[PDB]
Amino acid sequence: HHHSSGLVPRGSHMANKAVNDFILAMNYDKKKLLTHQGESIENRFIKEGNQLPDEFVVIERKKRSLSTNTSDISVTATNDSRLYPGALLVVDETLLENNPTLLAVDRAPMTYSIDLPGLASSDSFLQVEDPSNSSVRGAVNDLLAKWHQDYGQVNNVPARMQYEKITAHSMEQLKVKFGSDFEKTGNSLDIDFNSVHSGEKQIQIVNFKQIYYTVSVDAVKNPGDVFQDTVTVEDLKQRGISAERPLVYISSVAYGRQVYLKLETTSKSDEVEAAFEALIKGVKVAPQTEWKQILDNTEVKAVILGGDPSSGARVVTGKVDMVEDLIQEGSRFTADHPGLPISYTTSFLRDNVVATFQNSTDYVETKVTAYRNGDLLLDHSGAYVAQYYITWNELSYDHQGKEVLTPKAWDRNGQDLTAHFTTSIPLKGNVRNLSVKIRECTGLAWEWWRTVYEKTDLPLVRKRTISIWGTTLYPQVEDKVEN
Ligand SMILES: OC[C@H]1O[C@H](O)[C@@H](O)[C@@H](O)[C@@H]1O
Ligand SMILES: OC[C@H]1O[C@H](O)[C@@H](O)[C@@H](O)[C@@H]1O
Repeated sequence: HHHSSGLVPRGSHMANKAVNDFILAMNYDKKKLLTHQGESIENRFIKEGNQLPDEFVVIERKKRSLSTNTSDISVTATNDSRLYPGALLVVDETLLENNPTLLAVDRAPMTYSIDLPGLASSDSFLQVEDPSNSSVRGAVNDLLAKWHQDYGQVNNVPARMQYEKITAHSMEQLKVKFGSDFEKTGNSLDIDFNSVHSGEKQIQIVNFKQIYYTVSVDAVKNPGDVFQDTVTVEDLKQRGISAERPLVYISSVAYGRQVYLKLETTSKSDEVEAAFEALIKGVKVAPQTEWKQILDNTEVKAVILGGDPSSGARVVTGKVDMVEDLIQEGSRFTADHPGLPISYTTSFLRDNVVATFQNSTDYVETKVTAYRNGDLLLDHSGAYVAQYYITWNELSYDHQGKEVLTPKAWDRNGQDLTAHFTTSIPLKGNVRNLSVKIRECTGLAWEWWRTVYEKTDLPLVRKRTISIWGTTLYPQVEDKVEN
């Protein structure tokens, strides 16, 4: 097969065979090529207390790490010309970053299969003579319009739903969860991370993928097979291809609609998970209780990557009312609109093993505990002098995370008071060891003062009215709580 000149003729099968041998000969570490380790910052943390309007919150810190390992690459962009089934990609830092470098060299014909419901055998294959985003998308769209006319109109299809959620802490941890390129849509979601670590909010992120169809490509027998005879080893080298920087092809793409949902509540109820969940499922088993209180304190921002004209709606549907709306909009697929790429997978060209990526990060999980403010009300309408001795500790946290309890005492402590006297003592959630003592002067020489109330560590509640009344010999007291 050798040519007299000793050259390898561009465009000959010998050219393509050298390419095939070039790739087959590459040795590399799949593990090390596709691995990212974030930052190992696993120090020790400080305990802290934060007073805010209607409550006191203690912020505890715990040590967690998030690790992911998947062959599935989620798509953010809406019109990426690099992301078509069969596309050749380079394995780079840029592939890990979901911003890949495409290898646009002369492509050989390729055959694809779509897995659309109600579609037979031979009608599920598409032949694409010169694979590119345009030509492959053009091929499926043709088929879709056909399918649309003898199924998707008639039959409710519907779509394949995949739900996935997490509690937002860092952008970095959101990246390991949803993809290296999540920052774009995370930044559109307005995720107030500040107020998460500062106790003021709890945020969760949920991803809804609705899959209309998937198109994919059979394993390739020879690495050579994807190139025209015009492509040569020199060309691959000119474009930086080597063992150190080998290549994958995308072996399937999932098309449909996908939404990202930010559920942001003010309620530190650290029992938000269920109230968010029931809102997702839309089960509505008596929304006028505890779950209702927190769902009424939920802001919602959503980024939608629909089956519609390719662009992302960034809408802030505001209230949780318009969440069922979203899970419903792309529910059925009729083939009136081909959805867009929602996720894709890649396989090494050398040998077809699917490339799985490995991401990790350490992040700070912040637990939040809320102690609500209350008021202590006092009512004195007895025919006697009384004195109160009201006492407590206000709790705070010093750098070093130790418990600081500084003692306090009501100002009018010890004063004689007579009827009718009423006051109202605001007690913030950081108060501990409440003591209330009330004595009354009976006028008896032998029992000058009688204590009519004496409690310690009086539980802080939203509302406590201690009323006293009656006479010097028959005082009456009521300890009324309201929560
Ligand atoms: O505590 C002072 C007390 O003095 C008398 O009892 C009345 O003038 C009351 O209304 C007042 O509350
Ligand atoms: O010595 C205690 C004395 O304090 C005040 O002067 C009055 O309230 C008296 O009635 C009370 O008994």
